[PDB]
Amino acid sequence: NKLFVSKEHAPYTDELEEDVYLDPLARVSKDKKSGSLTFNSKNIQSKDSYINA
Amino acid sequence: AMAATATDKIGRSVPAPGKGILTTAREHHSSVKYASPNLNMKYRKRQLVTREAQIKDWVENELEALKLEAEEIPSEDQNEFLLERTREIHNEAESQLRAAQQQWGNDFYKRDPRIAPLRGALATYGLTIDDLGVASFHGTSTKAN
Amino acid sequence: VTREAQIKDWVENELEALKLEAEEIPSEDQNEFLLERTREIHNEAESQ
Amino acid sequence: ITLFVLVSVVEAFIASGITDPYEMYKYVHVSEVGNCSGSGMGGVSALRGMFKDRFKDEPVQNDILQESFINTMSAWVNMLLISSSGPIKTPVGACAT
Amino acid sequence: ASLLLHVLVAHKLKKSLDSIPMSKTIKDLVGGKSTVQNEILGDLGKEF
Repeated sequence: NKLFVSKEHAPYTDELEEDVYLDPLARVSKDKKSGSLTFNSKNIQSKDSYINA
Repeated sequence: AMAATATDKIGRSVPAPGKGILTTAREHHSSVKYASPNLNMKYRKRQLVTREAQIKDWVENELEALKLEAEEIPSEDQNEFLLERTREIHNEAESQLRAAQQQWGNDFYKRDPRIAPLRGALATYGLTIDDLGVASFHGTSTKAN
Repeated sequence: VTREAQIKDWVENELEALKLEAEEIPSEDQNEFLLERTREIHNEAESQ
Repeated sequence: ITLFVLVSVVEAFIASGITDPYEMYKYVHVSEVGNCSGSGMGGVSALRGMFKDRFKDEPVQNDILQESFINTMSAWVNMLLISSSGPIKTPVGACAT
Repeated sequence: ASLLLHVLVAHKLKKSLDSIPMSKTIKDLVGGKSTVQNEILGDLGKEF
């Protein structure tokens, strides 16, 4: 009975929410600790995501 | 010149206001040393004008091939073979032109991550961010909002 | 396919004019003037 | 009705092999995942609690108004599952929404 | 004051007073629904 599993957090921390909404190239990566999909400080507004796009 | 809808984030309070709509200002600043020719109308206009000419002799070139088709296979009931066809050529011509107008005038910033929707919305008319003079707030008179 | 070719030498033609801009006015910090610009050319190319 | 919707949004992502909605955000920006699901009336049950169960002074929630709205189904979907800042256009098409 | 504050907060949440530890806080007992935080808050005003 695990089909629906309510998300108890957004992919962004509250203190990162705005930064994400504003970088069009911001994308999620697997976290190390949690293993779940989050936005990293290092991928929001990066040179590497400009090149890589 | 722009209209957008945006949801917020994961939550549990339905009546709550959020910052989903902030995404209409999203642009990428990871590289902003030198001016983007794309923002420059003088630039775009030249690019269009080239396409305009490019289309011109496409229509000439197409109209030429039509003469060669009529001069060899159609009878003296040629008036409607010529009507239906040249008509269709001029459609396609205008369509191409309209698309070029589109590419360089209307939607030049669509596929650009350095130009935010709000930016370009104003930019198509030669307007800068500073030109947005008035903000009509929802301003519900609630503390939250 | 005609437009495809037509676009092809547009990008060639644009990339040519970029060499002439860098060969005369930008310094040896030319890597990002070249990055930002060729990047933008290829966008416009794909857009067309 | 929100339960129906919730269960199918889940089952539909499964049918698409998307197991964690946030995987969309590996490929797309938060602002480019939208919800255009719609209802004819929907919330028909909360509507009653508002118009009839109140009229009887029966115990009824303080925000049944929330749940009567045609577009709060899509809202709970985004608030429980998706977390998008994409578009949110909600259709009332009656028998053809 | 324990039995009165418990019965009132367990009522606005609709779960037995065993489901509710007085150890917790009103922010945790709600989860996020701030309509129900606003209700428990204003109810205790009319009460104490």
